[PDB]
Parts: sequence; structure tokens; C-alpha cells
Amino acid sequence: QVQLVQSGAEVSKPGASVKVSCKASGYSFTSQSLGWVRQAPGQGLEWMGIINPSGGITNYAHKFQGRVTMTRDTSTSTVYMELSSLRSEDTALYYCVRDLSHYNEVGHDRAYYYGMDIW
Amino acid sequence: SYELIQPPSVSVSPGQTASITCSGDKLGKKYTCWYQQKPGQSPVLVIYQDNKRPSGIPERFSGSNSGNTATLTISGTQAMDEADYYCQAWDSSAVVFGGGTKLTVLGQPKAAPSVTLFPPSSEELQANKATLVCLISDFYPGAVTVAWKADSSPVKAGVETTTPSKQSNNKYAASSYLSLTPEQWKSHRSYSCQVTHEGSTVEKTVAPT
Amino acid sequence: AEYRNWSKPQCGITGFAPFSKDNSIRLSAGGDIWVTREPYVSCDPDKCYQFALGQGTTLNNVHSNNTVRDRTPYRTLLMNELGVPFHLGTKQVCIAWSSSSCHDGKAWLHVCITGDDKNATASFIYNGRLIDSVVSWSKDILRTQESECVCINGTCTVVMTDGNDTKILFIEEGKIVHTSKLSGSAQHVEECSCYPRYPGVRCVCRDNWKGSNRPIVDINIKDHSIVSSYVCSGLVGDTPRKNDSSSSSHCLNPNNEEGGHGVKGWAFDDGNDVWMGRTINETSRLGYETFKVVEGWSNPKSKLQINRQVIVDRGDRSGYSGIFSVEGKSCINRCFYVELIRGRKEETEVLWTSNSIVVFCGTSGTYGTGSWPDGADLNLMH
Amino acid sequence: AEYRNWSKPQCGITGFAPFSKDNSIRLSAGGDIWVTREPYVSCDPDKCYQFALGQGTTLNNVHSNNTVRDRTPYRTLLMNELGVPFHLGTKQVCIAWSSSSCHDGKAWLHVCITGDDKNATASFIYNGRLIDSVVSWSKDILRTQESECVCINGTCTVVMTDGNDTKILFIEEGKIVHTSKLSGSAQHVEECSCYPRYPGVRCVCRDNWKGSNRPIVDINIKDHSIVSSYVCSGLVGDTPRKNDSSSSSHCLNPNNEEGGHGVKGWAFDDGNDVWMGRTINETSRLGYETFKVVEGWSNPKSKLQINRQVIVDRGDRSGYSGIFSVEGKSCINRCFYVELIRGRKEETEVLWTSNSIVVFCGTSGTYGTGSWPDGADLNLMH
Ligand SMILES: *[C@@H]1O[C@H](CO)[C@@H](O[C@@H]2O[C@H](CO)[C@@H](O[C@@H]3O[C@H](CO[C@H]4O[C@H](CO[C@H]5O[C@H](CO)[C@@H](O)[C@H](O)[C@@H]5O)[C@@H](O)[C@H](O[C@H]5O[C@H](CO)[C@@H](O)[C@H](O)[C@@H]5O)[C@@H]4O)[C@@H](O)[C@H](O[C@H]4O[C@H](CO)[C@@H](O)[C@H](O)[C@@H]4O[C@H]4O[C@H](CO)[C@@H](O)[C@H](O)[C@@H]4O)[C@@H]3O)[C@H](O)[C@H]2NC(C)=O)[C@H](O)[C@H]1NC(C)=O
Ligand SMILES: *[C@@H]1O[C@H](CO)[C@@H](O[C@@H]2O[C@H](CO)[C@@H](O[C@@H]3O[C@H](CO[C@H]4O[C@H](CO[C@H]5O[C@H](CO)[C@@H](O)[C@H](O)[C@@H]5O)[C@@H](O)[C@H](O[C@H]5O[C@H](CO)[C@@H](O)[C@H](O)[C@@H]5O)[C@@H]4O)[C@@H](O)[C@H](O[C@H]4O[C@H](CO)[C@@H](O)[C@H](O)[C@@H]4O[C@H]4O[C@H](CO)[C@@H](O)[C@H](O)[C@@H]4O)[C@@H]3O)[C@H](O)[C@H]2NC(C)=O)[C@H](O)[C@H]1NC(C)=O
Ligand SMILES: *[C@@H]1O[C@H](CO)[C@@H](O[C@@H]2O[C@H](CO)[C@@H](O[C@@H]3O[C@H](CO)[C@@H](O)[C@H](O)[C@@H]3O)[C@H](O)[C@H]2NC(C)=O)[C@H](O)[C@H]1NC(C)=O
Ligand SMILES: *[C@@H]1O[C@H](CO)[C@@H](O[C@@H]2O[C@H](CO)[C@@H](O[C@@H]3O[C@H](CO)[C@@H](O)[C@H](O)[C@@H]3O)[C@H](O)[C@H]2NC(C)=O)[C@H](O)[C@H]1NC(C)=O
Ligand SMILES: *[C@@H]1O[C@H](CO)[C@@H](O[C@@H]2O[C@H](CO)[C@@H](O[C@@H]3O[C@H](CO)[C@@H](O)[C@H](O)[C@@H]3O)[C@H](O)[C@H]2NC(C)=O)[C@H](O)[C@H]1NC(C)=O
Ligand SMILES: *[C@@H]1O[C@H](CO)[C@@H](O[C@@H]2O[C@H](CO)[C@@H](O)[C@H](O)[C@H]2NC(C)=O)[C@H](O)[C@H]1NC(C)=O
Ligand SMILES: *[C@@H]1O[C@H](CO)[C@@H](O[C@@H]2O[C@H](CO)[C@@H](O)[C@H](O)[C@H]2NC(C)=O)[C@H](O)[C@H]1NC(C)=O
Ligand SMILES: *[C@@H]1O[C@H](CO)[C@@H](O)[C@H](O)[C@H]1NC(C)=O
Ligand SMILES: *[C@@H]1O[C@H](CO)[C@@H](O)[C@H](O)[C@H]1NC(C)=O
Ligand SMILES: [Ca+2]
Ligand SMILES: [Ca+2]
Repeated sequence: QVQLVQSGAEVSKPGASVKVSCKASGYSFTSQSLGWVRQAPGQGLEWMGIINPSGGITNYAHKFQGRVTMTRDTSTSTVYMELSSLRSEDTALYYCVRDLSHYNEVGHDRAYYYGMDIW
Repeated sequence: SYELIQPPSVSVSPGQTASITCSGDKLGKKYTCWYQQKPGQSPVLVIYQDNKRPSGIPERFSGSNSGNTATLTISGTQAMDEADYYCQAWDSSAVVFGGGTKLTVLGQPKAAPSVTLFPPSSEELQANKATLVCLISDFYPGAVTVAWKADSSPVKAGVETTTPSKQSNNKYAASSYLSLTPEQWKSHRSYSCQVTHEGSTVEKTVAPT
Repeated sequence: AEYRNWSKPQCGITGFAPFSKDNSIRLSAGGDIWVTREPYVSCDPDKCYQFALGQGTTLNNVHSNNTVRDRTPYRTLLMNELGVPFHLGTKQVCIAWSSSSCHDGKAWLHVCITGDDKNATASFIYNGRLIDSVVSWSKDILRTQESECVCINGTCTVVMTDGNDTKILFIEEGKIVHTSKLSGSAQHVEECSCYPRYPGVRCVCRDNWKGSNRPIVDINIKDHSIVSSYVCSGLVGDTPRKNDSSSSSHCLNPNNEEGGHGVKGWAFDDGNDVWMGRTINETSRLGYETFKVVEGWSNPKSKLQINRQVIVDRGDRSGYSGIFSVEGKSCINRCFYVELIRGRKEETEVLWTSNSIVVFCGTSGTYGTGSWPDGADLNLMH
Repeated sequence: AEYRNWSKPQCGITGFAPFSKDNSIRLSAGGDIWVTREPYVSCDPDKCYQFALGQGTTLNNVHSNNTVRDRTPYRTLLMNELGVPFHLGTKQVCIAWSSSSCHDGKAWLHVCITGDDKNATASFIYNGRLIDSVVSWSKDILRTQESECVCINGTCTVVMTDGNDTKILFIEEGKIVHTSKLSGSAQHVEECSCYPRYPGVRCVCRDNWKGSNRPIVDINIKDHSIVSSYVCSGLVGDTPRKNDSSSSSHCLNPNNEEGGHGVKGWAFDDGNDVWMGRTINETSRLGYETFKVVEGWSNPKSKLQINRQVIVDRGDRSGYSGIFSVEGKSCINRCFYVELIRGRKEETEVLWTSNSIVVFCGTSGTYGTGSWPDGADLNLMH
């Protein structure tokens, strides 16, 4: 019964910021990393980054370094994604994903590549 | 930055075997994933770690990664398998996606696109604006790539293209717009709209005269 | 020179006394010191050695950037006498991003894993010569103990895992003479801290998927049979874990509490009691403590600890820890090391990731209190 | 201590396993490391050593400029235990811009050539004392193997060339006791990689003028007779060379394909088959691969290879390579090193020219895949 439920749709002005949330359930929140993948209308998938809820360490894609902040609240089993300095090409569908991979960049000793099994 | 190359479209008939490739430098050294995105829903993991299937994924879906190419194979394709398929790998812990492949289960014979290129209306030019309209109709499968040419040089800025949508006759249509200044319109001898569909290109040309 | 047999009773232990500390990171601010991680300590009959997996670079070095990556072709096993920091004269004994080492009483054995993730190679080097090699069996990152193996009567045992398939290899003078698959109720076994428990070998390992109680693996050297369970102690030893009042345990199954992560650790039995070390912080690798849990080896409801010692204060970073055993005049002593990790990604003041070590040894005497952290000031290191 | 006889069969070999890597260039970006080239590995009965020809300077040093010159009065032979990088504590065992070294079971022999191009001097140092010397005979750059010589029953053999005149010298405890001229059908012989093949010595060398197939020199230790031919394998081992589909070979003559250049390399026989290493790139020293060619030792039409292994990826730099042999309990093992050249003139990011090394050893076990290049980022080194 693993599932991720996301916040509602948003319209934002260029230059401002937007914050989307995502609630995880069906498993122990602290056991798996959570990430964000976006898709411009009619385009492909574009990875933004991940956060490890155990420790809160983040790893962002280079294109979004300095523009994105990912946070987590273990008490509410919720992760957040805040994108600032919004531009027109940030119009997209933003997916919350569960990444079963183990990245050194978020505190794992042995890097392990699995994939994003829940969207 | 690492890049994965997928063919934009792949077509099969019901019950046939579809094969979607994904190419990258020394891709066989890395782990690959395949995602299936049906129209209107979220992507679904169908293959992880080159060739493993998550529980609940039909055994028709198989994967292989060797040398510089990864391949997703769907034996006995059904109509429900129509979707976009994305390969995915990692480059120094950064997730990388392929461009995506539209899979079409052919329900009718293929059809070449009809291309009509509209110059800017005199009502738009008199309003100090200029928009080229390239209309593409009556093609199948629904996958085309549009390329604009200033005389013989490619234009990149000001180009906006819509995703192919279905017509009433079960065939597909798409549109592409090239916005430019009125002066950019007069300064060139001709502008061209190239629509490539299933490996062959159909191009139309207009002139300010 | 004769083979070690470890056929002596375990020393009486009231606690642990300070033994060694290398101050590696503090020295690297004024000198050329290797970037390392996954260290461990092992002794031949004469002297003790510190091992670590280098990153093919020193700290004050452009190549120390992004040393959080754990597998590269430039990682090698470093070997120095215990207390000699890893300076530029340090010997790289093999190519490895995962390793284990032990002395059988006659010569050193090194187990060294390197190569591709899907197709790694374990090399077996005995007395400075390559004797054997084996390929990854699950084709999914072959790895081993990151601490000392154990030899008895010329037969050395090392625990290795692949994929999520754990095997126990028996090596005589560098040659793989037998391979046993992991049997028993331990569900995930990684980075085992093994020690001689005559007539066999006992390992306390890390369950990175399902439990915060540590798995146990018992190895019979004579018939190559393997049995495995979990440390009973209601005070579990892995990190992350629940607090002491709400944590639970089980002697045969993982406790299903805070799975998905872990840290290499150790424990050893003292009758029905268990001596163990762990991080003080329950969620992160901060601080390090040791204590004895009465009935902790046989009773999963026991939360009664005694003889607690703070090794690293709760505000300072720790990391991996493991056990090594030393043969005395009449008994076998138990010692342990603690890896003190500094740098990325938990600390953003610097671009590198490395560690120092502190080492303690069991004592039958008396002792006091203290704290021996890494001690480097990363804010001033640039 | 007794003289080595190498009177044991060659070990069964399925391939090669990782053994050592020094990471010399990566370390030199944060530490004082010698500038070197022409390295090699040789072992006494106890431990193995890495050798190299220094340039009288470290890398982070004004004197490392223009170290592409191969003959200077400041070049010396460096000697360290295998795995210890060439730091400032390294011993310079002799003056040399060309050298060869071997252990006869009792002491080390070093052959060291230095001096003027038209009038060089080869010094023979045995157990740390100068015993003999010989002047260049052709008065045109005297040079030798740049890898280990081979000793049998106290008699060591070393191949030396002068001018375009190749001689084989027999040395007992440092004293030249016999000199044989090169006989046979090998037309140009340089930088031989020799190994004990009881009761004699076999060398696979470099034909720098006429062939991309490697010449062979067979040395009889008892009557001092020399015979020479070429490696038959249709997959030739030198660089440059033609591609695999169009290359040809010959058992007695050079193939007359891509002459005028070459690279030091190695090969050894396994029945009618041949094990060999070579650069992956056919024209430049990029990548390094090993494989067995079935019938490759006796059939010049054979292009059927098996057991290929990538040692260095085709996109990374290699260089010289050579063989060294190790005596095990029951058989003689074959190992090899690869010089990983970095810097001028192929790479213009830096002013210096140097190298690191990676070492592999034959195994009877199994293995996987990987790539172990130098790994230094010259763009960041300034
Ligand atoms: C100088 O250095 C020395 C050496 O390092 C220091 O001595 C060491 O001090 C530490 C810290 O105090 C000790 O570890 C602690 O041990 C206690 C257990 O020991 C106590 O309880 C024993 C059992 O008591 C029951 O049974 C007896 C039967 O005789 C009854 O009388 C009792 O009423 C109880 O029913 C008792 O036998 C002990 O007495 C013996 O030892 C003491 C020395 O401490 C002597 O005075 C006596 O003469 C006698 O010899 C002793 O009273 C554990 O309880 C400790 O763990 C708890 O506390 C930790 C914090 O320190 C905490 O992290 C743990 O989680 C644990 O938590 C407890 O508290 C929680 C909330 O507070 C509860 O939720 C939880 O349930 C639990 O109750 C700890 O393990 C070392 O043993 C001791 N070493 C030696 C060799 O003596 C010394 O302190 C230093 N001095 C200075 C000034 O720095
Ligand atoms: C993990 O690590 C391990 C260990 O490193 C890897 O295994 C190793 O893989 C390499 C690369 O594949 C192998 O080297 C290659 O060997 C083949 C020869 O072997 C093949 O052919 C044998 C002969 O086939 C004839 O005869 C048999 C009779 O039985 C018939 O059945 C056939 O039909 C043919 O008539 C055959 O016996 C072999 O099978 C055996 O081994 C394989 C393992 O590979 C097993 O499946 C079998 O069960 C059996 O045990 C095998 O089929 C060479 O051909 C290779 O050289 C060619 O390819 C190179 C590129 O890799 C290239 O550089 C060479 O130039 C050469 O070129 C070929 O292709 C060119 C164009 O493509 C042609 O122009 C040219 O003529 C030639 O044809 C290479 O040498 C190692 O042997 C193998 N090592 C071990 C110990 O198994 C493993 O792959 C790694 N895995 C991963 C996922 O990373
Ligand atoms: C164990 O170590 C972790 C760090 O790895 C400690 O977690 C840290 O705790 C502090 C204090 O609670 C957190 O800062 C605070 O956050 C709260 C959030 O409401 C805020 O109100 C405070 O003003 C302050 O900013 C810090 O974020 C947190 N770090 C991480 C990475 O989670 C933890 O406290 C340690 N446990 C014990 C028992 O000491
Ligand atoms: C240590 O390693 C980190 C991680 O690689 C380095 O940070 C990265 O440095 C590169 C520059 O080589 C940055 O890429 C550049 O980005 C800009 C856009 O901001 C682009 O215009 C350039 O073409 C180039 O792609 C990258 O953003 C940066 N990433 C981060 C997270 O900082 C760092 O430079 C290294 N430091 C040292 C001292 O070697
Ligand atoms: C490393 O070695 C190279 C090669 O010797 C040095 O480059 C050379 O440096 C000299 C300066 O000592 C240059 O000579 C000068 O040329 C100018 C005309 O351009 C002339 O007016 C001066 O009187 C003097 O002769 C020489 O051109 C230059 N050659 C090249 C190819 O760069 C280099 O300076 C050395 N670098 C270091 C850091 O030591
Ligand atoms: C290890 O080797 C020693 C010596 O060969 C063995 O010692 C024997 O031990 C048994 C009981 O432990 C005694 O009954 C014998 O008298 C001992 N023999 C000798 C020659 O001392 C020991 O058993 C071996 N242990 C293991 C686990 O292999
Ligand atoms: C090297 O020296 C050894 C020892 O002197 C020689 O060993 C002899 O080998 C022959 C045949 O190989 C035997 O018939 C003799 O019985 C051996 N003698 C001894 C004393 O062991 C060996 O022949 C010498 N080899 C070379 C190439 O000089
Ligand atoms: C221990 O953790 C539990 C979580 O189940 C919490 O309810 C309890 O308050 C914690 N106790 C202490 C003393 O922190
Ligand atoms: C090999 O080299 C020859 C040159 O004689 C060339 O004609 C041929 O095309 C080459 N083959 C390949 C596969 O590159
Ligand atoms: Ca755990
Ligand atoms: Ca040549």
C-alpha cells in the first residue's frame, strides 16, 4: 500500500517561488530517499534532485543548483520542493518519486543504483 | 554531461515484438531503467537494473544492456502497451533520462503528412508582427519532428510546436509556429518548414514576395 | 613461525582502555596525508597495523574533491604500523575499494576487491604474492568485511556479499579451498566484524535492510558449516535505531525497526552477557559508547546495561567501528577501533571526505572517563 | 640463501588479476613525488619492488620542465617496495638513463648505463658494490632492457643494444663472464621483456625499424648460444600496427608493417598459444588489453583470440609494459606492469612528462572486468 500524494495545482508569476509538497505512506518514511522529476507539457522527464529523509541531506541536478530547496518533515512523512526565480520554462508537471537507490551524496556508504519505483 | 539517445518513435502491430534502444557512451558499464508513461498518468517502472522486472510487471517486457546500447523488448505487443518509454541511467549520481520513445501499435496503415505553410497575414504585418504557421495534418503514427530554415540556415528561436493530436478521422495533426519581427520576414528570400515523418521529410516554402 | 590457533580463553574484561590515535585530519592541515575511509586494525604476533582504503590522493590536493564516492579505480589498501599516520611513504598493498586482511601466524593475507560494479574481482594476496582470484557471483557490487579476517590452523575465513548472496570463503596460504553459502536466520549480512572464538569464528555484522539489531554469523572451521542469527540484546547496536525505552529485539529475526540504513559495528559475548559499541546518537553517526548488557547475549528483553564508557562525545562525529583480537600470554584480548569521519556531505566547510581513528583495547584493570574525537577545525582548513 | 633456478613449470593461467597501483601522478598534486619514466617491477624471493628512471627532480618543481628528454646526467634508478610511491625517501641505487635489475636469490644486480651518447658506460652493481663495467661497443647510445633481467644458478642474463649491434651478457655476482652476439633472424632487438623458461631465458622485445610483430630471443644459459625469431601470432603486439583484419605476421621475419616506431611490450608462450598485452589503439599508446591467441605461438595465420581483458580503457593513456616472474610453491607465475604516461608532448596542459604504474599478476582463478588508468586531472594541476 505504498503511495505518494501531492499538493494541488499552482499558478505563479515569473520571479517568485513555488512550494509543492508530497506525503509518503505505506512504508517507514525514513527508509527510502524521495526525489522530484518534472515534465514540461509535451516534453520528456527531467530529474531535479533527491532528499534523504534520514539526515535531510540533498543532492540537486546541476541545472537547478541555487534555485531549488528540498526539505522533509519526518513527523508528517512529507517532503517539499521549493523552486525560486521562476521562469516561463518552469511550467511543467512536477512528479514526486521514491528512489530506492543509495547515493553517496546523501550519506550512504555504498552507492547502489535501483530506480524510481513509486510516482 | 552524459546523454542517452532514444528513437522518437517505434511502431509495431498487435502481437509483434517491439524493441526500443537507448544509446550512450559505455552504457553497458552502468545500470539502466525503463519507464512506461501512458497518456494522462504517471510513469511506471517496468525494468530496473538492466533486466529486472518489478513484481506485477508482465513478463512480456524484457531488458538488456550491453556495450553502448540498452534495449527494452516487448513480445506480443497489445494495444494497452501504447505509451512513451524512457530509458534512465546515472552520471555521477545524477539521474539522466533519454528523450523518450513513442510506441504505436498500428491500428491502420501509415500515412504521410500533409504540410501547409502560411505566411504572415497582411493584417498581422500591418500590426508590426509576423507569425509563420506550419500546419501538418492526416498523418499516422502520431510522431513528427519540425525544423525551420531561414533560407538554408536552421532557425531555433521563436519556434513553438504542439504535440500531435487526433483528428476526427482517427489520424493525427500538429502545428508549429515561428514568431519573428516583420523585418526578419522581409530580409530573407524564403523560409522553410521541414516535417520529417517516419524517416522521410516533407518541406514547404514561402517568400515575402 | 607457527600458525595461530587462538586456543586460549577470552580475557576477563572490565572495560576498555585507550590504546592508539592517529590525529590524521589535524596533521593533514600541515602535511601530505592520504584521504581515506573504511579503516581497520589488525596485528601479527609481533606488532599491530592500521589499514584503510585510500582515495588515490592526499587531502591538500585538487584530487581530494568529491571523495564521497566509494568505488573508484584509484582506491588502494593502505598499511602502516599502528600510530604512524598515512603519509606519502605509506605502502599500498593492493588495489581495492573493499578489503579484509589478517595474519595466520606466518604471513599476511589481503582480500582486495576492485573493478566494475557488475563484474568486480576479489584478489587474494598472501605473503606479498597473488595466489587466487574470484569474480563477483551476483554481478552486483561484490564487497567484504572492511575489517580483519580470522585465521585458525592456517585456514582463514572471510565473509563476502554480492547484490542485495553472502558467502564464507576458506583460504589456506592465499588459495580458496572451500566456499560455503550463508545459512541460518540472518536475512541480510554485510561488513562483518569477526573474531576468533575457539574452535570457530564468530562475526557480528550489519543488516542494511530490515533490522537495527546486528546479525551474527558463526563459522565452523573444520566442517565449513555456517549458522546465523541476531544479537539478542534489547539495546540494539546499529544506527539508525529507536531510543532505548521503545526499541525491541529478537534472537532469530530482524526487529523491523529503522531498516534501510546501518553502520558497521561490533559485539562479542561474555557468557550470557554481550559487550558492544554503538553511536550515542540514535539517528546519526555522532558520538560512540561501549557498555555491557547483562543477559544481552541470550535474552531479547534485556535492557540492563553496565560499565558504560563514552569513547566519543555525542557532539562529535564517529563512523565505522570493528573488532580485532590479540593473543596474550594466557588469554585472547578484544580490542576495537572507531572511524572518525569528517567532511562531505555532513560537513560542508570542505570539499573532501576523510577520517581519522581512535583505538581502544580491553582491560582487566580500572579506568576513568574521557572523549577522543577527531579534533580538526574544518572552518580553519582552507 | 640459495641461487634461484626457476626449475618449476609455468603456472596454469586463465587470465590476470589486479595486483598493485601506485597513483603516483594523483599524489604528486599534493606532495613531493619523483618525475619518472621507463618503470618496471622485479621481486626477490621475499618481496617485490618497483623500479623507474628518475629525472633528478620532483613534479612540483621548476626542474620538472622539459622532462621529455630521455638522457641526462641527472637520471638515476629508483627503487621502492611495490606500492610505495617514489617519495623523497626513495633510494637512488645507481646513475642511469637506461637500466635493468634482477635478484639471483642471494643479492640484487643492477645494470646501469649513463654518460655521453657516443661513449656511454654500463655499470654492474651487485649487492650494493660496483663489480664490473663495459663501454659502448658501437659508440651510438648503449641501452638495455628497462625491465628485469633473469638469473639462473647464479648466472644472470641481460640484453643490450648499441647503435641502430645487440649483445647478450652473462653476469655472475656482478662480473661479466661471457658475452654473446645476437644470432638468428630477428633483425632489430630493443627493450626486451625476458622471463625464465627453464632451462633457459626467453625474451620478447621491440623491433623499432621493420616490424610490428615482436622479436623473440632465446638464451641458453649453459653454452651461451642465442637464437632469435618473431612472435608468430597474426594479432601483432607492437604499436603502431595495422588493424586486426588487415595485419599479418611471420615466424622468422618482420612483417614490414608500420615500422620506424614501437613500444616496449611483452608476451609469453602457453604450449602452442601465446599470452600477450598491447595497446588498444592501433596507432597511439591509448588503452591496454591482454588476451590469449590460440596457436598464436606457432601459427602466423592465427587471429583467434580468447580471454581478453581490458586493463586500461581505450580513452586513457598507457605506455611501456613488461613481464616479471614470481616463484610459487609449485609453479612459476607470470605478472606484468603497465606504464601510464602523462604530460608532454601528447598532453599540453602541463610542462612535465611522467608516469604512474598499474600491475597485474596471472591467476588460475576467475576474474571480472574494469579499467585502472592513471586518473590525474592535468587540467586542475597548476
Ligand atoms: C570515572 O570513571 C568511571 C569509569 O568509567 C566511572 O564509572 C562508570 O560510571 C558509569 C556511569 O555511571 C557506569 O555505567 C552505568 O552503569 C549503570 C549500572 O550500574 C548501576 O546500577 C547497578 C544495578 O543497580 C541495581 O542493582 C543493585 C544491586 O546491587 C541495587 O543496589 C540497585 O538499587 C539497582 O536495583 C548497580 O549495581 C551499580 O552499582 C555499582 O557500580 C557503581 C558505580 O557506578 C558503584 O557506585 C557501586 O558501589 C556498585 O559497585 C550502579 O548503581 C547503568 O544504569 C548506566 O546506564 C544508564 O545510564 C546511562 C548514563 O550514564 C544511560 O546512557 C543508559 O541508557 C542507562 O540509562 C539508565 O537511566 C535511564 C534514564 O536515566 C533509564 O531509562 C534506564 O532504564 C537506565 O536506568 C551505565 O551503564 C559504569 O558502570 C562505571 N564503571 C565502573 C568501572 O564503575 C565514574 O562514574 C567516573 N566518575 C566521574 C566523576 O566521572
Ligand atoms: C565479466 O568479466 C568476464 C571476465 O573478464 C568477462 O568474460 C570475458 O569476456 C571477454 C569478452 O567477451 C572474452 O574475450 C573474448 O573471447 C572471444 C572468444 O570466445 C568466444 O568464442 C569462442 C569460440 O567460438 C567458436 O567456437 C565455439 C566452440 O565451442 C562455437 O560454439 C562458436 O560458435 C565459435 O565457432 C567460444 O568458445 C566462447 O564461448 C566460451 O566463453 C564464453 C564467455 O565469453 C561463454 O559464454 C561460453 O559458455 C564458453 O565458455 C565465446 O563465445 C573473442 O572472440 C573475443 O575477441 C573478439 O572480441 C573482442 C571484443 O570483446 C575484440 O576486441 C577482438 O578483436 C575479437 O574480435 C571479434 O569480433 C570482431 C568484430 O566483432 C571480428 O573481426 C573478430 O574476427 C572476432 O570475431 C574476446 O577475446 C573472455 O574470454 C571472457 N573471459 C572469461 C573468463 O569468460 C565477461 O564478459 C564480463 N561480463 C560483463 C557483463 O562485463
Ligand atoms: C542527533 O544528531 C542529529 C544531527 O545529525 C540532531 O538533529 C538536529 O537537531 C537539531 C536540534 O533539534 C536540529 O535543529 C533544530 O531544528 C528545529 C526544527 O524544529 C528548530 O526548531 C531549531 O531551531 C533547530 O534549528 C537540526 O535540524 C537536526 N539536524 C538534522 C540533520 O536533522 C539530533 O538532535 C541528535 N540527537 C540528539 C538526541 O542529540
Ligand atoms: C569540486 O567539485 C565540484 C563538483 O564537480 C565543482 O563544482 C562544480 O564546478 C563546475 C565547474 O567545473 C560547475 O559547472 C559549471 O556550471 C556553470 C553554471 O553555474 C556553467 O556555466 C559552466 O559551463 C560549468 O558547467 C558546477 O556548477 C559546480 N557544481 C557545484 C555543485 O558547485 C567544484 O568546482 C570543484 N572545486 C574545485 C576547487 O575543484
Ligand atoms: C619551460 O621551458 C620552456 C622551454 O625552454 C620555456 O619556454 C621558453 O622560455 C624562454 C624564456 O626563458 C623563451 O625565450 C625567450 O623568447 C623571447 C621571444 O619570445 C625572447 O625575447 C627572450 O630573449 C627569450 O629568448 C622561449 O621563447 C620559450 N619557448 C617556448 C616554446 O615557450 C618556459 O619558459 C619554461 N617554463 C618555466 C615555468 O620554467
Ligand atoms: C588446530 O591444530 C591443533 C594442532 O594441530 C589441534 O590441536 C589438537 O587439539 C585437540 C583438541 O583441541 C587435542 O585433542 C589434540 O591433542 C591437539 N593436537 C596437538 C598436536 O596439539 C587443534 O585441534 C586444531 N583446531 C582446529 C579448530 O582445527
Ligand atoms: C642448475 O643447478 C642445479 C643444481 O646444481 C642443476 O640441477 C641438476 O639438474 C639435472 C637436470 O636438470 C639433474 O640431473 C641433477 O641431478 C641436478 N643436480 C642437483 C645437484 O640437483 C641444474 O641442472 C642446473 N641448471 C642449469 C640450467 O644450469
Ligand atoms: C522514544 O521514541 C518513541 C517513539 O515511538 C517516543 O514516543 C518516546 O517519547 C521516546 N522516548 C524518549 C525518552 O525520547
Ligand atoms: C583496416 O585497415 C585497412 C587498411 O589497409 C582498411 O582498408 C580497412 O577498412 C580497415 N578495417 C577496419 C575494420 O577498420
Ligand atoms: Ca540496520
Ligand atoms: Ca615496431
